[PDB]
Amino acid sequence: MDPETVRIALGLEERTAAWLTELDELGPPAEPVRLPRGEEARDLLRRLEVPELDAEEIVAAAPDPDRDPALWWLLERTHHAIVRHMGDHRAKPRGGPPLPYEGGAAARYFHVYVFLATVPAVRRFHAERGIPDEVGWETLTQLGELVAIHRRKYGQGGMNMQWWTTYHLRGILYRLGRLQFSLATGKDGTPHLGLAVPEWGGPLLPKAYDESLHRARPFFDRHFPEHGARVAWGSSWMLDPQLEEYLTEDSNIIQLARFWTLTDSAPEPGNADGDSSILEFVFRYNGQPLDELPQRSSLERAVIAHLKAGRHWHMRTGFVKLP
Ligand SMILES: CCCCCCCCCC(=O)SCCNC(=O)CCNC(=O)[C@H](O)C(C)(C)COP(=O)(O)OP(=O)(O)OC[C@H]1O[C@@H](n2cnc3c(N)ncnc32)[C@H](O)[C@@H]1OP(=O)(O)O
Repeated sequence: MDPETVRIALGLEERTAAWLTELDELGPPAEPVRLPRGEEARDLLRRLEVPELDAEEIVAAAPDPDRDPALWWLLERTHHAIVRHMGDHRAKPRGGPPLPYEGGAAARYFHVYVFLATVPAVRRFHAERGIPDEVGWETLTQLGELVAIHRRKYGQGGMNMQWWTTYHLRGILYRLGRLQFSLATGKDGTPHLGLAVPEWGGPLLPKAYDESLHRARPFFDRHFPEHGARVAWGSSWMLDPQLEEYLTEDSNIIQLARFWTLTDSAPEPGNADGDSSILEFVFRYNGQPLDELPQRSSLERAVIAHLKAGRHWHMRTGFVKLP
């Protein structure tokens, strides 16, 4: 197939042409793409904590190279475009575009098939790096979380956070308890660990947070000794000191943010670039009228009150030294 024919068949916008040309030149992977099917697929989906409803739909809709040639062409090359950067955190996280939902369940779940086809490659990388199986699996379970999030956010099955799953699938991100850590480098090339907080797993309890922080250096120094990070960095809505106006002392965010050293400038009050982040993480916002959003928690109340007041939320950046 030719990349223009693929683009047109799948309903992809003209701006995706450059990506598809790149994928055309890259070509099919040396290891042919294999999707698990039937109970094999159900077993893997369940290991990845994908909800039963979604898993059943994913297995039912799995595409076929003969009936779905354009989608299959893209599946092979998208998988290839990820595994070519296995272990490489310097590569940008390019998972490819979302497919228009006019292509049905195969299109909606496209990046889930990408993830399933890539599990064997990343598990091999985990083994080569000596990563314990339980860490490898715990890391990959965010697929189920992100599937679940799609359904909450939009109302039908899907997974449109494929940019983020490139980290898991390249073996550059690991969940070590409540927190995730990714191999990362600053602009001057200095190694650090990027810290992230997956939604599933309950509140960010101080004891769970501290336990994750204690695991970070031992884990990376054992399996990625060439990296040598001494610091964790984070950029997040939850590092915004404005939260202190609204959250109480019993808030986990308030207690733990006090350990962080913020390194960006106090943002301009009128800068609205951080509103979308907090609305995504608190509400999985999809453009609904602000006063239709729930108001059951202190944070839900805070986000809306602050925005109603004409004020803005800002992503802030900081670090903590690794124990
Ligand atoms: C702060 C130290 C760490 C700094 C790390 C910065 C780098 C992080 C880079 C990233 O990963 S940005 C994305 C971060 N991840 C998310 O936002 C995932 C979705 N969010 C969550 O699941 C929770 O917000 C989280 C587990 C992170 C924290 O929940 P907690 O319950 O521990 O937070 P906290 O104790 O401060 O909550 C105060 C109140 O807000 C409520 N709340 C917290 N998160 C909420 C939420 N996401 N949606 C609705 N309510 C929420 C919480 O229930 C409680 O309600 P009440 O006061 O009414 O009892």
